[PDB]
Amino acid sequence: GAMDHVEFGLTYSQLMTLKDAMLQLDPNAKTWMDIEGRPEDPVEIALYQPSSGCYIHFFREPTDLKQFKQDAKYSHGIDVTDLFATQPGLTSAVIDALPRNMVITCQGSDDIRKLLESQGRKDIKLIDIALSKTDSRKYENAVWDQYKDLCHMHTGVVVEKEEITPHCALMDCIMFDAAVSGGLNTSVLRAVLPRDMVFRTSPRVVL
RNA sequence: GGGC
RNA sequence: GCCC
Ligand SMILES: [Mn+2]
Ligand SMILES: [Zn+2]
Repeated sequence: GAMDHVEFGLTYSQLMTLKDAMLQLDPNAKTWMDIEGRPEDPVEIALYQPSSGCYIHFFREPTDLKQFKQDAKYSHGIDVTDLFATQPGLTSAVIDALPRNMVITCQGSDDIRKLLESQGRKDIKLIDIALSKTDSRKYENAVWDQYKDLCHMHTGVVVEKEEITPHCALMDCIMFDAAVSGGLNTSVLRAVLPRDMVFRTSPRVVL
């Protein structure tokens, strides 16, 4: 609305906690970013630094629910009911807190660039690895094998017709890095954001 | 050819 | 199916 004037989706307390958590990100380490959903209506966001194993991973409820269902069928297969408990404002807050002039690597930078441009972050530099589907997803199976427990959102059947493994923003980052590095390391990853920041947590009585 |  |  024209009479609605809200600066942040998050409280100062939570913005301060986000600021501190994001000190785990190295401003100069290789950093992957991927999203599921349209750049103007993202539903899953991931950033990944292989050098430390740190990742940022969170979700967002879509506005265009009709487009979402169509995108789910052909790409991400995310159940929309699973996106209810998400934190609003988190996409903007994370992006706003990214280091100035950060270099982010991605596969098909067009959508990532639009999202970042829409958040006023034209200072961020983007490296596009511009691989084929085949080359970019060489380690798809090995990544899912090792890290499936890190995302449970992709339960829908995704079609290409032929059925395919759903696209996860987090698994994508990890497998794209594996492709470029020419191998997948066995290593335990670390979530940068606290769980209660990403999802609504826990009532002992209804009403 | 990419992306969802 | 929609986007570049
Ligand atoms: Mn992508
Ligand atoms: Zn996922």
